[PDB]
Amino acid sequence: GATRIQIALKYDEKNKQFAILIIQLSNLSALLQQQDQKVNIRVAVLPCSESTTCLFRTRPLDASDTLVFNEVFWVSMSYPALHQKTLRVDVCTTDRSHLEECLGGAQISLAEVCRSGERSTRWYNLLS
Repeated sequence: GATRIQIALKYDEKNKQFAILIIQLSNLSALLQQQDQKVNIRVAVLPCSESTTCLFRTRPLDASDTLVFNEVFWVSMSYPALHQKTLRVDVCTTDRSHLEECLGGAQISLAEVCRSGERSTRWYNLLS
């Protein structure tokens, strides 16, 4: 009975880059009941020593119960660096006045992301 988000993670050891694929949102009606405005996913690889490279946001999309973003984000970083990180995701919306409000999110540990490159696809509940 919670809004869920599916995300795929992968680390490229040889090229030293981390890939974050924001796939889709499910049951968004649980948080955004007043469906009507734009929605986007705010993503952060914390701690982030520099906003330009470890803080992202997907493109805006009209609210819907099931929403597909299929947006990928990259971060050049070492494995030891990645291994200590936390991925923070939040679903936010903007009303006609340009006011933003984040309705819920989750903190995902990245300590299980494979240095060898295997891609992990999982669902996470976004709590309010």
